[PDB]
Amino acid sequence: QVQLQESGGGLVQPGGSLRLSCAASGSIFSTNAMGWYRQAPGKQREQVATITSGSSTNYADSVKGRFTISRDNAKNTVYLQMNSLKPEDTAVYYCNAAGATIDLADFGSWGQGTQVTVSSH
Amino acid sequence: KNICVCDFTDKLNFLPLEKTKILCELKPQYGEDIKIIANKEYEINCMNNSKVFCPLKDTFINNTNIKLYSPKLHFEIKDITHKGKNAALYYLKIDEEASDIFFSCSIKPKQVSGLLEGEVRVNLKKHINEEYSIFNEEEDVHVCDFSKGNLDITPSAGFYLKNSRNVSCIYRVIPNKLFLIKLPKLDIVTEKLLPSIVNCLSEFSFINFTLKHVQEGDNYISFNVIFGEFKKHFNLACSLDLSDFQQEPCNLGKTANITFIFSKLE
Ligand SMILES: *[C@@H]1O[C@H](CO)[C@@H](O[C@@H]2O[C@H](CO)[C@@H](O)[C@H](O)[C@H]2NC(C)=O)[C@H](O)[C@H]1NC(C)=O
Ligand SMILES: *[C@@H]1O[C@H](CO)[C@@H](O[C@@H]2O[C@H](CO)[C@@H](O)[C@H](O)[C@H]2NC(C)=O)[C@H](O)[C@H]1NC(C)=O
Ligand SMILES: *[C@@H]1O[C@H](CO)[C@@H](O)[C@H](O)[C@H]1NC(C)=O
Ligand SMILES: *[C@@H]1O[C@H](CO)[C@@H](O)[C@H](O)[C@H]1NC(C)=O
Repeated sequence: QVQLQESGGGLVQPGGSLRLSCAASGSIFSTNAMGWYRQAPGKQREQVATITSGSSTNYADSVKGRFTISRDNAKNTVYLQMNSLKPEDTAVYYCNAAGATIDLADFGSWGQGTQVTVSSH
Repeated sequence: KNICVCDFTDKLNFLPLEKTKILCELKPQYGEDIKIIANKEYEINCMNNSKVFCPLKDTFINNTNIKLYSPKLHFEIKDITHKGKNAALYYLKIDEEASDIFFSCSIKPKQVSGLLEGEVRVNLKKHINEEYSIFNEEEDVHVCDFSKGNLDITPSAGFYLKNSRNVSCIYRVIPNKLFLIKLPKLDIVTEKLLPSIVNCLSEFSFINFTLKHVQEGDNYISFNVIFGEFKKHFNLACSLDLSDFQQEPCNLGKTANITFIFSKLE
């Protein structure tokens, strides 16, 4: 069973920066593509960024140039560096497997996620 | 019975960046049953609406009932509550005598622009293709059974590649004992397979055999052969080929290979 644990969220001012971390266990991490996901109230969960086992990245159009996804194979961790944050980026952020074809055994039950709130007040 | 589970509940709930397939492959063996679970709101095409491989035409048939190709399978489709959600349960029970089949199920969430799909692939097929003959103590006979079980050569919809339709039974010849070759109850068995075993056994003049009876049972045809005493070592291989025998709409048979070991050693 794949276990996922996100951290690093919090309250940030518009235009500020934040770095999310996700520890994944239960699978052979270095052979899997990984991704960051987010869900705001009343919106569907969306895949925001993906990174292949070979570190090829892809991003949602709304975060291109502002978010950077990276991975540390030695620690089985995925990272999401978020600069120039906008209120529309407010959501609970989750990480999980990604890729064009995913073994169901590699797609873990969703972790608790980490809340990101972008507001002035 | 053990149960193989593909649980997609709350795992097809995102909009991906590119087309994404989440795949659950099942290779049920030891009489195992299968459960497929997904959120009720997902669009599911499974078992009574599956994609089935058709060996005879070497294609896949879409939107079809798996019972058309493996008639002894039975399944039920229920609404259940699972992980706090309203979910659908597809419960397939695989009896011991169910014939081989290769089918897939699709699970598509809505409003993802078709970019996310779940898929189950069920490959039911034999995995032991070589056995020794089995002694029936009550009948006092050694049997090579190609009419059912692992060495079944009956036409089926099993996903076998062209070079993988051989099954093998090994009979260590016991002098003066009756030996039974059990075959499917088909006209082709006596028309062509019986000439095959006769020509195989009679090819070498020094092999002593007697064909006793060609017998029709309730669900098999048997060739009854008695081998007499022998002295020298010899290995004889006979092929009873139904790998090209067709049966509409999708079934193809297998090739039964019998290895007769004549040995007074060990
Ligand atoms: C496959 O079987 C399922 C279950 O019997 C069918 O789903 C039913 O569909 C009818 C109308 O289409 C509904 O009124 C029932 O409530 C459904 N049952 C369940 C348990 O959801 C489904 O239509 C069948 N598919 C095909 C292609 O025959
Ligand atoms: C499957 O069995 C067939 C027997 O029907 C094999 O074909 C025979 O191979 C032997 C050599 O091992 C030849 O002497 C025969 O002439 C062949 N017979 C026919 C009808 O072709 C075949 O090689 C087997 N396939 C595999 C992959 O083992
Ligand atoms: C079945 O589905 C496949 C792939 O979705 C498609 O190529 C084919 O045309 C469909 N119809 C038949 C009869 O195979
Ligand atoms: C085998 O031996 C028996 C006698 O024991 C004989 O009747 C039979 O014809 C023999 N079979 C062959 C093939 O020579």
